[PDB]
Amino acid sequence: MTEYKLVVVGAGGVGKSALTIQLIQNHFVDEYDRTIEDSYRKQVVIDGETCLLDILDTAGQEEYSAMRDQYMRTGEGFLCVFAINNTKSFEDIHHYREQIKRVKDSEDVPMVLVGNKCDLPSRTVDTKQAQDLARSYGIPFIETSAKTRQGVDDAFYTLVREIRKHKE
Ligand SMILES: Nc1nc2c(ncn2[C@@H]2O[C@H](COP(=O)(O)OP(=O)(O)NP(=O)(O)O)[C@@H](O)[C@H]2O)c(=O)[nH]1
Ligand SMILES: [Mg+2]
Repeated sequence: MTEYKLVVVGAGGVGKSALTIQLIQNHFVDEYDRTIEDSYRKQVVIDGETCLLDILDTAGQEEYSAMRDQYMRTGEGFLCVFAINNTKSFEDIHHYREQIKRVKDSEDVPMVLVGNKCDLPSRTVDTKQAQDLARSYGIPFIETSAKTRQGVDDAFYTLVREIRKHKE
């Protein structure tokens, strides 16, 4: 039974924690408190093969880098998350992708681009613009909402498929 170490990266506030909790625990966190755990695990079936998802939820604050850059070497696939109502977080995708390629020392790292908060009306990042950037990187692009769970399973499952394709 194969285990996949998935790393969720992105700027502060894009919903890295909310996506991980919605996937693992099936509820949306917002106003109320929550217990910190960082490491989340789940058994899933993807394309008829049962596997274990080991998800690392990193912090967006760049002053805390001993938690994110340390585990960039251990991660097998990366969820690069921006929020569709946060132009700066979309711009920052380039910075996270370069940091990953530097640590992994590879041009073909399993990655999925994720535009979160697609339930909100205040969009400032066009879908076609993010599709164009993902095409430039050669990676899938998935729009998600941790609030409604739209696209959440697809984003993490697509990353696993990228990892499986890379391991051939
Ligand atoms: N409307 C909406 N709000 C969302 C969505 N995902 C997250 N949020 C909200 O956005 C805020 C930040 O979410 P959070 O998961 O803490 O973001 P983060 O990327 O883990 N932040 P950090 O980098 O500081 O750890 C919260 O108020 C959360 O409820 C979404 O899909 N839709
Ligand atoms: Mg968080």
